[PDB]
Amino acid sequence: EEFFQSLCTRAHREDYQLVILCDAAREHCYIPSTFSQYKVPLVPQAPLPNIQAYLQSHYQVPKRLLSAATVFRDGLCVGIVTSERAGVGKSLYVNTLHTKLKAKLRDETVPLKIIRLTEPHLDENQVLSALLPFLKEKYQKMPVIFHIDI
Amino acid sequence: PKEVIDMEPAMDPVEFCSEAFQRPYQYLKRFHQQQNLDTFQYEKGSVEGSPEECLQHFLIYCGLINPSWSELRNFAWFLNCQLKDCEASIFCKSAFTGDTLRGFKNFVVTFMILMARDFATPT
Ligand SMILES: Nc1ncnc2c1ncn2[C@@H]1O[C@H](COP(=O)(O)OP(=O)(O)OP(=O)(O)O)[C@@H](O)[C@H]1O
Ligand SMILES: [Mg+2]
Repeated sequence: EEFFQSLCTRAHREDYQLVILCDAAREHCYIPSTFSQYKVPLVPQAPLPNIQAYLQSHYQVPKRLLSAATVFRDGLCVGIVTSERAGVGKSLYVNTLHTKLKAKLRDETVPLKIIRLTEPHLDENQVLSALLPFLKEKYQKMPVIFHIDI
Repeated sequence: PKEVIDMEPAMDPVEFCSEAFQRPYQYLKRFHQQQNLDTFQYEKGSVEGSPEECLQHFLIYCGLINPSWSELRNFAWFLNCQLKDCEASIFCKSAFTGDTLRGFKNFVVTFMILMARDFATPT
């Protein structure tokens, strides 16, 4: 708060778009209380298939790019393989996309990195430490599938 | 598999061409209808079956109502090890040389259904 006050005292662009989002049922704390005069009472929401089409339109990898996404649903670069009850088809499905990436784009040697996340209160430093020795190499910019397993 | 057999194949075909699904299906296909089991099976290749039909046999002979795929995989691999032990032993050979031993493999596959109900079936 005092740093935002310092920046609005010193010098700043007066066309700035600062948006804050807080949990509404946790209002007795500091920051949503001391910014309460700038309360916007509309809470902007888009519908569900619009959000799906927006994310899928940006996840759509274009052609002639040499992506691993071409064995997923025509180049979508991100998938989530979920199920209601556990132990049905998920990791074998990921393995079938990996062997399909072995079939197309011949002389495969393609990595299937598996990242098993098994600890409560998820730690992003684990995933970062598993990914740092991998694509900081420039010879693995050939298409790799990564399989994060929460 | 029960929820994609009424709505939607579903089983991975690299498992269908595997030995471990094909040998139990090559016995259960001849076992469903009451054919004679005297002639030799598993000639190391896939017979004319479908993923739908072998999925249907595994759903109807595993015992439990709504299985996951892990349980059908365990049921089929258990039957694989037992029928492989039946093919490695000389009781089928002594059945071929004696000609009064036959009909014992119906007993064999039925009693593995009971033991498999003990091992690979809660609820
Ligand atoms: N469609 C299928 N047909 C035949 N076997 C299958 C099929 N899907 C999975 N299996 C078998 O089930 C076992 C485990 O499958 P898999 O690893 O894909 O499950 P999962 O959904 O990822 O499991 P979990 O939720 O426990 O992590 C393997 O032996 C695999 O061969
Ligand atoms: Mg899995």
